[PDB]
Amino acid sequence: TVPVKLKPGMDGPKVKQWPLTEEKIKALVEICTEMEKEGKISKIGPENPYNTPVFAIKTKWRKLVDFRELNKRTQDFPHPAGLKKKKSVTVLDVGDAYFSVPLDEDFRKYTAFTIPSINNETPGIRYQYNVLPQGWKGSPAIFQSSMTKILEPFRKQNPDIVIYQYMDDLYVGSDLEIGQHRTKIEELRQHLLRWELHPDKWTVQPIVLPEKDSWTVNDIQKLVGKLNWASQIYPGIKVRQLCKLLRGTKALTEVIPLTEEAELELAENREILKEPVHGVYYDPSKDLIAEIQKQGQGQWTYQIYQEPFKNLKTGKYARMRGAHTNDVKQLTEAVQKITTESIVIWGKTPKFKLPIQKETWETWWTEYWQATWIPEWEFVNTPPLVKLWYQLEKEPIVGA
Amino acid sequence: PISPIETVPVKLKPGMDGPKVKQWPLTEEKIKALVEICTEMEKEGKISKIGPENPYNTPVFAIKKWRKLVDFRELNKRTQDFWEVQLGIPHPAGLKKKKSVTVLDVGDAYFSVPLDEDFRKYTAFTIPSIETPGIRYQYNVLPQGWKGSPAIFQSSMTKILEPFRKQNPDIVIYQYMDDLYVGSDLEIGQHRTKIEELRQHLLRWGLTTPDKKHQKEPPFLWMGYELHPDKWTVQPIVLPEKDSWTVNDIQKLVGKLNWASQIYPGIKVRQLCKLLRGTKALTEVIPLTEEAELELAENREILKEPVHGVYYDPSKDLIAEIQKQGQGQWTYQIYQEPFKNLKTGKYARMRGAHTNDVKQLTEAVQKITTESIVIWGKTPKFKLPIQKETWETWWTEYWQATWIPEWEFVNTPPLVKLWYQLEKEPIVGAETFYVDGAANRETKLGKAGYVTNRGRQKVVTLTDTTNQKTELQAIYLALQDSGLEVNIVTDSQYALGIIQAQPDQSESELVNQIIEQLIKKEKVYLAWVPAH
Ligand SMILES: Cc1cc(S(N)(O)O)ccc1NC(=O)COc1ccc(Cl)cc1C(=O)c1cc(F)cc(C(F)(F)F)c1
Repeated sequence: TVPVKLKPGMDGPKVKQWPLTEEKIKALVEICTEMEKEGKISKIGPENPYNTPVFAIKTKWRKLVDFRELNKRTQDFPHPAGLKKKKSVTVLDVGDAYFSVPLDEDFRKYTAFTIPSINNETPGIRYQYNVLPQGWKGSPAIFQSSMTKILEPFRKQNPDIVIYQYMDDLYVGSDLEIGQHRTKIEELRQHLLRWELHPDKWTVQPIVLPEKDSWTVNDIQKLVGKLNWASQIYPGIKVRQLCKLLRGTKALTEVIPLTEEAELELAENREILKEPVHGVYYDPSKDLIAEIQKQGQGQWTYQIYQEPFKNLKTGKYARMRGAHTNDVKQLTEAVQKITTESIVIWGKTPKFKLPIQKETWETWWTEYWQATWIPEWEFVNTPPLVKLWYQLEKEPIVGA
Repeated sequence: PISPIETVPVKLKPGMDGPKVKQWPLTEEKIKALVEICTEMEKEGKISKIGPENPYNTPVFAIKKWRKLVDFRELNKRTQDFWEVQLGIPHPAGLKKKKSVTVLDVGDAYFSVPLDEDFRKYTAFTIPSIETPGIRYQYNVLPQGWKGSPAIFQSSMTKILEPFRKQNPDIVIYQYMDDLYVGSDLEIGQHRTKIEELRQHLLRWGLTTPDKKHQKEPPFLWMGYELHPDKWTVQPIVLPEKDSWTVNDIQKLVGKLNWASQIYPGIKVRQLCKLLRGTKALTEVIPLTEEAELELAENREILKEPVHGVYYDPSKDLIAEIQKQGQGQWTYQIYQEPFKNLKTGKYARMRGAHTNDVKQLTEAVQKITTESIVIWGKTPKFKLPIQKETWETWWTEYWQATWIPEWEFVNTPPLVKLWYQLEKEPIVGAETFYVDGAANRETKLGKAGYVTNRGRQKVVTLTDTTNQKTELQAIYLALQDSGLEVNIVTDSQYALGIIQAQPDQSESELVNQIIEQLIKKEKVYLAWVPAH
């Protein structure tokens, strides 16, 4: 085993365990008992004061440990810009790879975790890891020389295919037809078993301003309000001639004929919005930020950026079948889709700004989480205009 | 007797050293008593007579024959942290009903666990003299009052209970402090047999379990509750009768009364709380008002009600019903079969900056959901006083992600509804008020007003006002002066928020006035436009 330490001055994580359902508690007890037998984890005493949240996801349960805090405190240790171009990418879970590998004896205590007991009738069951844990920053790192070796053949065999590893995941990207792609995948799984994304389609959609036979005072008002705000992204947008038609105290419903100047102003504005603002580039030294807005009725808008109004990417996400009555389901789903793209594109997860109340999210998100990784998030209050603005984003002619 | 169990490796906080606290001098009367108690503990193997080698020391005292007291406050300051000794305490509503339950006191008197030999030196203490050298000692077992004892004690009991547990799956043992609660659905004679097998098992590990004189029996005192075999009740709540009440008395009383509103229905403390206004001292005597006397009087009567509940039956449904007792106040009861409550509750009125009733309803649902998972590891099926159409209409449009687990409608007034719903589009044939307000934020002098498309107009002069208040006041005036349908244009940023959230309660008296107005209109369209 290789010595791993915490960042200088960093002490271990002491994150409290959230309550779990009897269903999940039973599941973990069974998983962990089997793991103990195989020597992957061991029970610990009260002298180990550390702790990391744990839970179960998904038709059998999988154990998922929330190592975000530990990953942050773990000492530090490349991205293939080609992955994003590939026609199709398949994601694979290679976390089991780590169990074989032992974890430095001195670092184990920091992996301490607790299985809670219903109604606090009994003390929780404490364990720590003996081997590389799935979900820890250091695992993919330590098991790297081992991962290249097993990948070299498949890689060198197929120099056309790019393979990128993130945490417990493996993103395999190529250009073959859908069938020839899935075939190459198993050839790899088999190769591994012995030890559906499409980036070229993710097009950045433009903002489209409304067009009307006749405009009303209100029509212009709402329009001018949005353009004004948008003036923060595009400085060339003007609302002068539009605001002039808004002179007076007309009925919100009165029709206003447009002057030729307002017509041109509206045309120059449409042209400016024809393309993403110039000069936006990704900066590795900076954090990625993903903001989401609830547009309503299953629709969601998001923007990925590092500097306000300098989007690296924006988009829409429509709720998936069987998620109608569940806002929390739709949001976690969206968060996972956006995080995934982020990894595919930059090889790192973005920090999220979620339009949800802390208590609401922390109570139910694990119920629909399906990734091995967990991003960072903060809870926010959506500004009305930001929502009204991205709601204007362009959509397919008929669909896709 | 000490237990033949492995020691837990203990350490002192980062770099800190053992305590060196001067021994508080005692009287010959107290020294003799200590010398005795300590010779008794020395023979039992609990403490060791030690030399001057030890540079550490903890003060020993004498309280009450006499009882010895070692002040480890300092050792505890220098002792490493441990895993929070099971912090959340059990609620009677989560206890599964069992045919028999027996309590086993594994307290320190009956339970002695060895101390990490490496650490024993930091526990050193000294029995004073009548000037001359005093008698030095150190603990060989977990000291009563030391930081790690509760945790190490609990961890040890767990190791020891592992075998028994695997062998008797029909039996359940709950751990809480010095007590073990053992229950089962076995025949009473078989249950008693297993208890005895367990006692004999603890005896084997150095745990002299109880005396027939120290055995606890039903009902059980569980933090304000009385646990009977088939149900639970609550220990009587006593409201002292006096002719002289001080601030402190009233506060204490309010305290005890707020707890009672959880279990008892109808408890009120408004008039008792009024008595606290402008109080200058805790000892200050506040004469009870007429209403306070009546309230207190009616509460004394509500507490004479036999409020009882039942135990958990995992083979039955878990149901939670909610009522709105008043604006921001929510009451609830969780049961499995009608009228037999496992638990009841009330959530103090939340004074948000601005929100609505449907939102407050989800927050109640979420708090109950969290409580349930802790207590029962399951979430209840909800019975909420809100229609499925009202929920659909609200949640689907709201700017914030929100949700309610599986629920159904129960028509039990008052019902939660949307007090108003801003129009989606401008209203045709309705006056259009262009409102605006401004004020010098320094002089706090401002004016508010509007100009409608129909020629109507107004401006009000306001002193001691903010810009926000004038803008909102502008809106308010437009709401007052308009008909039942009105379009209102404003460049107020806070108004933009109202269009988004459409609150029905807030912190501002002004916003509140506006809401009352919004509610009263048959149709209202709010349009925001940038200023200038
Ligand atoms: C109170 C009682 C008496 C009898 S008996 N032996 O007929 O007198 C049988 C069942 C019960 N109780 C039940 O059915 C449900 O309760 C229980 C169900 C199972 C177990 Cl193991 C204990 C209890 C308790 O009554 C109890 C009492 C306490 F003070 C503290 C605690 C604990 F710390 F764990 F929270 C539990």
